[PDB]
Amino acid sequence: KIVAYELKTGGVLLHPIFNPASHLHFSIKHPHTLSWEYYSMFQCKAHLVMRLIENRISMEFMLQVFNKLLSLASTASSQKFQSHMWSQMLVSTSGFLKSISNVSGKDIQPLIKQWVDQSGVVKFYGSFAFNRKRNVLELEIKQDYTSPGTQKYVGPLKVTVQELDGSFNHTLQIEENSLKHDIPCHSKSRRNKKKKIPLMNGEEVDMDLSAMDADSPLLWIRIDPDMSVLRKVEFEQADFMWQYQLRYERDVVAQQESILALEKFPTPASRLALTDILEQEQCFYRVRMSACFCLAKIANSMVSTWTGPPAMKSLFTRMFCCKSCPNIVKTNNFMSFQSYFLQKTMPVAMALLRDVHNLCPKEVLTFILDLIKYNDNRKNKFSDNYYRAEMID
Amino acid sequence: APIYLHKMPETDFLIIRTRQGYYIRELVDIFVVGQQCPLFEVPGPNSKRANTHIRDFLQVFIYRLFWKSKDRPRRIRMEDIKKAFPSHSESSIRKRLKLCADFKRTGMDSNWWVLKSDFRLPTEEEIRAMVSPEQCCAYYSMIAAEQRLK
Amino acid sequence: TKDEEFHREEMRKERRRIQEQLRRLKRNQEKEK
DNA sequence: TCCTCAGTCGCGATCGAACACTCGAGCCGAGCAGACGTGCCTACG
DNA sequence: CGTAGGCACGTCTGCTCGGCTCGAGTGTTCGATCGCGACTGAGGA
Repeated sequence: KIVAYELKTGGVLLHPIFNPASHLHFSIKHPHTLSWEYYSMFQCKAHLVMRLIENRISMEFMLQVFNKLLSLASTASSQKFQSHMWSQMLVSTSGFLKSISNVSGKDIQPLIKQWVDQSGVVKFYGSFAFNRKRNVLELEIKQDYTSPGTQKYVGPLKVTVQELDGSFNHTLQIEENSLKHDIPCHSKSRRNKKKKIPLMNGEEVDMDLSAMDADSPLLWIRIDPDMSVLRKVEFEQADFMWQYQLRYERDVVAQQESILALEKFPTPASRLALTDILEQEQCFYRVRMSACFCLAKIANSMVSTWTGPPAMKSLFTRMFCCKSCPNIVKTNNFMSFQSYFLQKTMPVAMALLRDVHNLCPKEVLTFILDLIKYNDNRKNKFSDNYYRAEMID
Repeated sequence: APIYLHKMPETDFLIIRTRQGYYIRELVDIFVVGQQCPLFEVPGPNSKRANTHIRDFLQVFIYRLFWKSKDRPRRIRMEDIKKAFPSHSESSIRKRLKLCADFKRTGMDSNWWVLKSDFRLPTEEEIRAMVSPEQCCAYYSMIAAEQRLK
Repeated sequence: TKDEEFHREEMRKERRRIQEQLRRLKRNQEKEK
């Protein structure tokens, strides 16, 4: 939301100094002259910058800062002196930074100078190349700092590389003149023997390594995984790396960004990846709800190649319909709250299917109308208004 | 490491001497520390981690000498670094100064290593992220054990 | 060790070598000009 | 008199885990030739 | 008499070569089970 708004119009400036922001058509000196979208993005950027301050100075020290502010205010709140002490209930920026420096011993003045006083987000364009001879991974990260909303980042940058030997984090120092970052790569001895490949968490899984390159061990790369800067990343992986990142990652933002990047690769391996995500309980439900729409877009792009039925129809009849009647939907029992959301989002994406003539097929429209006719809600303890409203959608 | 609280002897006091005079405290609590269970790996001699720590320590010292410099083009002297690290060959010190500095022979700043104008000197938290104090303790343990074995 | 080790004198010899080389270089410069 | 039948021993048989050997990538020190300067000393006006 | 053109060190520059570590890659050994035929007591014809 904030990178869309700041690249759209100028930027949000937390803590201006009194104009400080002249790129935008109102004055930021008073709350009653702000646009309402600017007020909303102001609150949004403020809580993300506080998450960044928690990233630099750990969460228990952050809660100690907040407790110190509240405790000064509550010793202030019981005095009777007319504001000799009632102004300890008012916080400022300098007092907040001083309380942070009191509890932690680190000051955050570079982070405050970059993300508060400066009003911009950063844009990262990354591309890699694997050097087989020296066994290194040559990243190439360049910033677009000449757009109207952007600024230049010179700090450190975390990158997480999943190779066959596991998941390794690397810190890169991205100075102004930097372009190529050579990080080292590990072995490929988990392709010699079939062993399980260890993940970002402690677990390990069986991966189908037939799509991987023979010479490179690395399975996927993520630039800034923890969202530790206010950034927009445009990484150029290979399509099998996006499919491996969709399947076997233990991070929902990486699964979402792989869904978002698989729309450019309409190959049938990506259709298999999104269909395996859709069938998979123990995936987070908002990833499967995105995979519905991604599968609809991919299915629209590979018409005159699609083999069987329309997308997600057989999957809908496998998950939510009767075993004896495929075209009759099961009676509504909405007590699971994840297959309820997936059931009410799957025909909405299924209706975006189009034939070679650019008209929605009469197999999906008939399916949606049979979902509407055979709807029986006399048996669940929950209402049907959102599911029926999504059927109209 | 497991520690065990013992009371102090009744005769022993603690004298803190400085340049100005002697100062006396009593002590009442003294722990006995058992066999340590190490959580940090001491590097070996001529290891890759050993040479990496030596290079990073020299680089951190050079950056902090550049931060301490009051001259508007930040400039340091080589024999300050040669006083700090006298066992180092000067080729290694010049390797650390090659990037981030240049030698001025003539004119102003002569016989000084001025900081390059395009080089951004790292901030305090980056210099702290370069070398950790526990790595310095592991290096000191390695070189002390090197001396005792030698 | 000293039996297998077969120096301020060597440093002086190196200084003499550098002086000779510099004189030869100056002679080369004179020949060129 | 039988009459096969259930539980277990010895040996080949392959398999996973570890261990020894190789080979190159990369860094570090020494060494050497030389330049870029300061001081220290002579033929010409 | 003055006055500008040649000799020693100091510190840095740059290239070459040899040595050391360290991890990837590949081949070799050895216990750990799996299966087969057989041993050997055992309750019913």
